[PDB]
Amino acid sequence: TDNTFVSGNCDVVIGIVNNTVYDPLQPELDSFKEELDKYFKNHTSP
Amino acid sequence: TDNTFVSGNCDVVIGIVNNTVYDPLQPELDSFKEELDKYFKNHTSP
Amino acid sequence: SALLAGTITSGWTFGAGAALQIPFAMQMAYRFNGIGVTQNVLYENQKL
Ligand SMILES: *[C@@H]1O[C@H](CO)[C@@H](O[C@@H]2O[C@H](CO)[C@@H](O[C@H]3O[C@H](CO)[C@@H](O)[C@H](O)[C@@H]3O)[C@H](O)[C@H]2NC(C)=O)[C@H](O)[C@H]1NC(C)=O
Ligand SMILES: *[C@@H]1O[C@H](CO)[C@@H](O[C@@H]2O[C@H](CO)[C@@H](O[C@H]3O[C@H](CO)[C@@H](O)[C@H](O)[C@@H]3O)[C@H](O)[C@H]2NC(C)=O)[C@H](O)[C@H]1NC(C)=O
Ligand SMILES: *[C@@H]1O[C@H](CO)[C@@H](O)[C@H](O)[C@H]1NC(C)=O
Ligand SMILES: *[C@@H]1O[C@H](CO)[C@@H](O)[C@H](O)[C@H]1NC(C)=O
Ligand SMILES: *[C@@H]1O[C@H](CO)[C@@H](O)[C@H](O)[C@H]1NC(C)=O
Repeated sequence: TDNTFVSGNCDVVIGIVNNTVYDPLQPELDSFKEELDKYFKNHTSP
Repeated sequence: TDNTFVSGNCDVVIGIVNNTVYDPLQPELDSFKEELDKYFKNHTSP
Repeated sequence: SALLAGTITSGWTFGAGAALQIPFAMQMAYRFNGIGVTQNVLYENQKL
């Protein structure tokens, strides 16, 4: 997403292809979710 | 904020108006707040 | 007069086709942006 911009759905671009597009925001929120889970799990033990 | 840069404050620009600027980080984190707060709620249960 | 009046009211747009109106200060912003001094630097100094 830092390299690319968007317009419309794929029904219009002739010769378009499918590939997964990486969001460099996402694993930074996934890691912050695994950090978060740890806080949730530890908060069970006391 | 992905379309726009920032510089200075709303005194200097002749003819500047008022309008919201939408940040795609924000509801990407607000859905992370409601994902979080429901894990706070269920952890109160056991 | 037509070249000058076209310019001050429409910028380069009459050179391509029909004239498109644009506020001058803003236009000058596109100019500044063309020589790479980012358009804020005009509006932040418009009086000067
Ligand atoms: C890239 O992904 C596209 C969407 O995931 C995919 O388009 C989908 O292709 C399938 C298989 O051809 C279609 O499956 C349906 O085909 C017709 C209706 O179109 C039905 O008779 C069938 O029973 C079946 O349900 C999908 O409809 C179609 N989706 C869309 C939105 O068009 C592309 O094929 C993928 N391309 C590559 C190169 O991987
Ligand atoms: C565009 O939105 C701005 C933010 O809402 C708005 O600024 C606000 O304007 C009012 C009226 O001028 C100010 O009201 C205060 O004015 C003085 C203090 O400066 C006090 O005597 C009053 O009791 C009152 O508290 C706001 O404080 C001011 N806020 C900010 C952050 O600037 C603009 O007026 C809006 N302009 C247009 C064109 O709609
Ligand atoms: C490209 O050319 C081949 C024939 O060599 C054809 O099968 C294919 O469908 C063409 N692709 C597009 C996007 O038109
Ligand atoms: C668990 O939480 C307590 C505070 O309640 C803290 O002292 C401790 O270091 C935490 N341990 C882990 C592994 O998160
Ligand atoms: C809450 O956590 C328990 C495990 O302690 C699980 O069984 C349950 O499905 C969870 N419910 C929600 C709404 O997360």
